[PDB]
Amino acid sequence: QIHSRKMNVSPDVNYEELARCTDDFNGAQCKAVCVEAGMIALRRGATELTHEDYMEGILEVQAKKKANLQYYA
Amino acid sequence: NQYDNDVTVWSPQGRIHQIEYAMEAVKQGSATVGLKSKTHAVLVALKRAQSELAAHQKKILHVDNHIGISIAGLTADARLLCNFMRQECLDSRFVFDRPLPVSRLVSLIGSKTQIPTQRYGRRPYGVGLLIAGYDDMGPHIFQTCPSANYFDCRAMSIGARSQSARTYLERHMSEFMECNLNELVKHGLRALRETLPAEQDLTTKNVSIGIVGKDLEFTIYDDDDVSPFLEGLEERPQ
Amino acid sequence: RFSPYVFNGGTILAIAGEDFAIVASDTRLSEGFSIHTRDSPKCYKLTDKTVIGCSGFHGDCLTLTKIIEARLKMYKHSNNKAMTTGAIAAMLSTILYSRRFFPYYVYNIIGGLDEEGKGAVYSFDPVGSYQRDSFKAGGSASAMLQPLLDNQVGFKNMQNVEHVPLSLDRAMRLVKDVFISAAERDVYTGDALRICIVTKEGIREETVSLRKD
Amino acid sequence: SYDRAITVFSPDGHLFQVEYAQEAVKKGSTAVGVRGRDIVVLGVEKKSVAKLQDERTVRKICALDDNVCMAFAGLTADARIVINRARVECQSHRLTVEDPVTVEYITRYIASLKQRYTQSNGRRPFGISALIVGFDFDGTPRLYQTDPSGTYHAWKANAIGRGAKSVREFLEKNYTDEAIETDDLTIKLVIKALLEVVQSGGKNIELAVMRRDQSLKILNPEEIEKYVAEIEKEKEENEKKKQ
Amino acid sequence: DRKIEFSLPDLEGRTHIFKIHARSMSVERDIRFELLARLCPNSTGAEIRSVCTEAGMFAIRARRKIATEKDFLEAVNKVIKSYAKFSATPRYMTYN
Amino acid sequence: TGYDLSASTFSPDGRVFQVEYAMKAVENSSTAIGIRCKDGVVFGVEKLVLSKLYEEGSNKRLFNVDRHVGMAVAGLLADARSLADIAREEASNFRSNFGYNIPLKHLADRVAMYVHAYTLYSAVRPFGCSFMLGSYSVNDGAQLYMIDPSGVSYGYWGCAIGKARQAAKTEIEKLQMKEMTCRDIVKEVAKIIYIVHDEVKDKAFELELSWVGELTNGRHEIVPKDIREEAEKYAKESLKE
Amino acid sequence: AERGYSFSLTTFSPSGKLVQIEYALAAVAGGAPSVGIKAANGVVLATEKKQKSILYDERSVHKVEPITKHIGLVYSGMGPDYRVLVHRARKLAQQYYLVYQEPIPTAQLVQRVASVMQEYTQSGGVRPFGVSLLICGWNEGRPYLFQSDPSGAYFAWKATAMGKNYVNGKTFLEKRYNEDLELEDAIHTAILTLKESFEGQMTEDNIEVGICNEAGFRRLTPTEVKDYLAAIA
Amino acid sequence: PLLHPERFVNLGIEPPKGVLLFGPPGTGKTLCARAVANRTDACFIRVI
Amino acid sequence: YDRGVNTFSPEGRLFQVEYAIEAIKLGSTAIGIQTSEGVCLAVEKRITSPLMEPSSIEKIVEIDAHIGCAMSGLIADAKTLIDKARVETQNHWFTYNETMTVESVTQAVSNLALQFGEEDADPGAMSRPFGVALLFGGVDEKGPQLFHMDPSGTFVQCDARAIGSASEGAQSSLQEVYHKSMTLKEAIKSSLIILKQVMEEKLNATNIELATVQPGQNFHMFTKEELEEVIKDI
Ligand SMILES: Nc1ncnc2c1ncn2[C@@H]1O[C@H](COP(=O)(O)OP(=O)(O)OP(=O)(O)O)[C@@H](O)[C@H]1O
Ligand SMILES: [Mg+2]
Repeated sequence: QIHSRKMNVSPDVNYEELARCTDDFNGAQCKAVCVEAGMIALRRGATELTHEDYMEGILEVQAKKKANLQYYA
Repeated sequence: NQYDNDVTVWSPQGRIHQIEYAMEAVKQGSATVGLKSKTHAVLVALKRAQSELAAHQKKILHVDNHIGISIAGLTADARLLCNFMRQECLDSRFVFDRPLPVSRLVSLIGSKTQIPTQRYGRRPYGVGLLIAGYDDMGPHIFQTCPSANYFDCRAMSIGARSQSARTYLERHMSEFMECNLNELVKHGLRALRETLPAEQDLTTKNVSIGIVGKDLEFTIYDDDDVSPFLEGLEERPQ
Repeated sequence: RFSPYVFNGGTILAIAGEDFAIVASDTRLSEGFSIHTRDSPKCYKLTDKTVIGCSGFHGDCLTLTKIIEARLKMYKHSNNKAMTTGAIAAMLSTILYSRRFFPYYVYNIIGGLDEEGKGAVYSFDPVGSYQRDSFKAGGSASAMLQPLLDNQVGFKNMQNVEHVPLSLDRAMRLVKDVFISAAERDVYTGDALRICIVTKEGIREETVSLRKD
Repeated sequence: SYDRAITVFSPDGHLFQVEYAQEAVKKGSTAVGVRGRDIVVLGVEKKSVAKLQDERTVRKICALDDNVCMAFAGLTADARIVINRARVECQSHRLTVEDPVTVEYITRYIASLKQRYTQSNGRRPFGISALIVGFDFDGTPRLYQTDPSGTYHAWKANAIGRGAKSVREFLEKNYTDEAIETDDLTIKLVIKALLEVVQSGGKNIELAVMRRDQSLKILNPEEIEKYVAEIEKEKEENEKKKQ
Repeated sequence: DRKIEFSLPDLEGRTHIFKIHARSMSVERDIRFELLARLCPNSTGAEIRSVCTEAGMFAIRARRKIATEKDFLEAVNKVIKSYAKFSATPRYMTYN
Repeated sequence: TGYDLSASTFSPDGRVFQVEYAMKAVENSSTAIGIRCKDGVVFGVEKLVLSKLYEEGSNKRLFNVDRHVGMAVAGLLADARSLADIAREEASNFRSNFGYNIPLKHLADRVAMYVHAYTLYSAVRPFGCSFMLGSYSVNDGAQLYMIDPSGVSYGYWGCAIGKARQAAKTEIEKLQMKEMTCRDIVKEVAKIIYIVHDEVKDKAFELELSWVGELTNGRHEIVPKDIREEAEKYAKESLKE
Repeated sequence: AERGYSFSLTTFSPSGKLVQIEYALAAVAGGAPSVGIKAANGVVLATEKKQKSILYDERSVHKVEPITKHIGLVYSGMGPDYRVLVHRARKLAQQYYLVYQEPIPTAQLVQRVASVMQEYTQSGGVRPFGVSLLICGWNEGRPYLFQSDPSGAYFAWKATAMGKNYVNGKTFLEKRYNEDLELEDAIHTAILTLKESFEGQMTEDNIEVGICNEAGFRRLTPTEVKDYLAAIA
Repeated sequence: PLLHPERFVNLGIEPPKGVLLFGPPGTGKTLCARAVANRTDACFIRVI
Repeated sequence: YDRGVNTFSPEGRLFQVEYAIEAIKLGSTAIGIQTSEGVCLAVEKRITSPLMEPSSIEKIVEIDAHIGCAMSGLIADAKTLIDKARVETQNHWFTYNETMTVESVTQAVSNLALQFGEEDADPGAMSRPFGVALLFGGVDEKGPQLFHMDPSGTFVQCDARAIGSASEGAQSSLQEVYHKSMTLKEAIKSSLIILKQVMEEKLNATNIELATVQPGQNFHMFTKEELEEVIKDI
């Protein structure tokens, strides 16, 4: 919520949830999330951050290899 | 990076990596919700298909006539822990002539998944359970982890993008105690509909519902037994 | 010194109609010369269209019921259906044979509807062999009852008679008679009588009263 | 004891132990095998003799059974452990089934003994390849070839071990039905194939034939020198098609 | 801030990369580049550069002026099977 | 370097590092305090609620190891439930062969000695779990022991375990306790918990309490609901003031 | 608890050496000097006793043990590994004596004790033993002196040294050993060749001597050694 | 961000600085950088 | 650099099992199409010489007279599975006396899929996962069904699957040519068209195996004669 203020975010966003979504994150990674959300809103072609952008930023700034066999649920 | 190759090593920070990881096997699995009332417990699971020509893998596994589970993780491990529970509930019929009460069943899974997180070169079971049972204490839900902990819940969700459900369930946790049976399943679906992408919806070919109640031995619904619950369902607008 | 069996009497009987399966047994559980209890059916419903009748040493009836009633569930989880009568009969044979060197002491009469929708009855010995029959009695009065079914249901040693199938009405009143006639001459038959009719609509149970002597 | 996992999957999707055992075959000796209609000839190149060794203990063509013989190329040590278990199997089968082993069946058991060793704890793979050769209960000829993996195919002709890629290139063009029409033409096909990968003439090729319902004869060195004279005689009467 | 993984290409990629390197050399009419990609397992982009070189080589070694369908299957055999004996990708792939 | 990959490796310093780390996994758990008085023992766990989704008062950290022996744990909870079964199993083999409730001095030395066997080999991992055994008898009084990962047991008059181990040991040193009836202690325990807890590092908490002493006739229960409320009211008042 | 390792720790190196045995022989060469001298009617086993204060009680341990009525040991190297081999030897001797009713010959006992030490260079999860045993014995009319090495080998000697400065002592013995000695020097000459490697003053409680004649092996009482230490006997 | 710095400041964000390329040898970590090296048309300073 | 056989990737799934999947992409191609008329299994032999007998290659094996199978991957590792399948189906016939549902057999084979374990087992357990994917096609009381079973133990029913070194390519051409209303003669002809593109050599009567399993028949492998007749039509 401290690095969002610089930009336009919808009232949709729910910081309570995102915080619980991330884990083991540093101040440096939380910072990076907002950076990445804004970067996903730049590609999509909008000017607001929705709750969905932050969700895909977390997936991005979170270290995660390209595991395309994750279909054994 | 050397503290990740066994369950046997602790990390300087005071964790164990191999147990942390195993739990990422659960977040790869397919969303699933579980909530209760005071007369019914319900397991609503979002099945998944890995192709266009292919059926969907079963998320809800029948255990006994008052216990269901919903897996999420390696399926080969989920049927290794399901055969052990089926075997624990046939041990109780056969010795005590009663149903094994769920609280004492989840305590055996707890004793058997603890073991291989402390022996060399064995791994944790890469599967998380939701255990919906009903005995002489009303309904229960139990979430099991690969760490070997477990919890008594009033309404839990695991799998992928489960966090989106957990919030929906945490705003409505007050309303659940007063629902009739059909009203409850509506909640579960509306919670499970928040775990999808925004582009698709719940159909009859990728939803699985499991109901256990006071007078109703645990059943499972698929395909066209699920239609009496999607029909009537609210529309989810963006 | 120690004798691991005792003979607890009990008489079991079963007729396979053409869309119905009777399985009927007295309830007197007796040991030696005392009468332990007067009610204790020898009939356990297994599926929705399968009754089994155990009679003999009552310590083994209880075990052999819980074993079948378990390997019945176990089967259902792996195959996602219930077992047919035709299968239980085969399975029970193996179980029995598993203990070929300290055997069960249980005479088993399975009766239910196989797949087509017809009466089927299977008769076991103690060590586990079975054929399919149209009626078998077993147990203590097995030698009282077997000739009155060979005659009424089998028409054996008769001539110039009809052979119109067995009516659900002529069966039950047939059973009720042969048991009233075995309670006169056999000392292990009496008190009550569970008749289990097994149609395609479930399983009814009818209770009739025999002589308590 | 010593419960370790020797063979695990690569990340590339191989098994490096069963691929390394493939090299212990390539450092072996050439052996070929052609099947006729009444005769099957497998020859192993190099007796390995140094004018001091006996030719009775360096043999690489053993006989599992009476209608079944086997040549190998790899680690002589391992091969003797397989051959033994094979000979046991060949008698265990005469006890329980009256007929003698067929040649498929004693192979499927040599292969299945080698596959289990690349998927059990403690063990390295068997580092041998094999030509199992024989006649069935119907006089039919058969030629099977195994390898460390524990797979097996039949062949019409085949070579294993060192220099086997070259010898397979010679048998593609020369194995027809203008050859192997007689017992004399089938032995000459094998020798003519090992002469391409032996650098010391014919006095270095041990060669064993099996003939229909009779037992394995190893051709003494005199008969092989006679056949090598007919080969070299035939490359000077190909000078009637160059003139 | 952003970590980009360069995993080994898949089937679809390979097919693409053969076109990027072979289009420049003379090839007979009908080369199944999609079959040279089924025929590659998990290959580096730089393994496929090498294949195309050798398909060119056999054409040069034999004095023909055009690489054929055979020349690839042969040069794809040489460069992958043999040389894969001592590849980086197997071992170096866990540190990745 | 390579002195932490095994429990079977002393370091040059002189100390097994794998046991050190285990003990630090305890320090990152919520706090549990024990305090023995002259006619009973009272237990206190600072159980955090991490969501509103977990059912209330469930998945406890207060086991019954025997019909007169509490066990309050801290640290990695999975390994705790494992010990609580090894202990039940010992305190059954002891009633079997010797025919009388096992004495807590011995049940402790036997559960420590079992934890210790797990710091010797490389084939196993030392338990991440410190825990207190309380007990009351009329032939031995109250006794309170505390075990840890090392495999050490020590008699105590009070102690604490977990992330506020330091702040809570103060509150008990500033407390007379060899003179108070059981009934008066429970008020103290609640008050101590409330002090040592941070709601600026955690959300909220549920206060778990256990008798075992003269009140209950040598059994071990959980404090009845009414007395638990009274101890929470008297604890908010000492934070107001 | 555990299972145990299964894989040998003694392994060949590119040289063709078993590095572990090479090292365990260097432990042997740190140990207290020991000499052995076959006489012509007895064997003498003398050894530099260990101590490093006046607090130790120099009669509570013994570096010269009896294995049988007709056998003896001293050792050079690690003291714990010596109590293990002395104890597997005494049992070997008792199985042999239980089957043949006859005291185990000394050639036999060394050949078996050696095969125990050979088992620990090819067993799972162990290190070789850290000692060299010098086994005397007097059977069948003769005396015998052997020496087994942590390798497992064993060599009959007519006189030898082990432990610290065992290259200086094998030379010193090479000259001073002329067969047909009486039993009483081997003692004298033995004690001398301990002195060629010992710094300080020898006393009756500072070395240990054991003889081994037809009458049977026996440790020499402290009094007895004090007399041979007239440096003239 | 170097060709069109106007669209990142109008939204009100700040694009990210560094980028780590990693992969098995010979998968275009350098190639993909030889690429950006010329097309970028902005000062390019590579250290080995 | 070495780890266990049972290590989780920090990503989230088992190192070995993720690897054993790659061993499939080296194997031949198999295509199974499920119809109302029956199941067909088509798998290319992939002979490597002209000297090999194109007949001692078996990549379709009978499990019982109503449950076919097709292997792709390391055909050596299938030998252990196939034989457990048979002895499974027979034991189920020796006790319950009746055929076995196709699904149940594939479940009983998949319980071995995760069973390696360097230690804490027998001196006889597997050390490494199986390197092989299967296509059990059979006909029982649910009519025809076709299951796909990979080295992860995850089996699932398919209407039409392709595996092997043309899983990607063929799977996409099945989605365009499959539909509920087929007969068995349409499918056998449909698959061999897909199987003719993804092979490397020309499609002979010696380069495939066909099998079918139909309600009114047994498992029935097509011989070299009958194959000539359906390649004539293409
Ligand atoms: N995706 C690709 N497209 C086209 N060519 C590629 C690709 N990947 C690799 N190559 C080829 O591989 C060659 C070398 O690749 P490059 O050197 O960039 O790999 P790298 O990641 O830098 O490896 P290294 O770690 O050895 O430096 C290039 O010249 C190029 O032809
Ligand atoms: Mg580079």
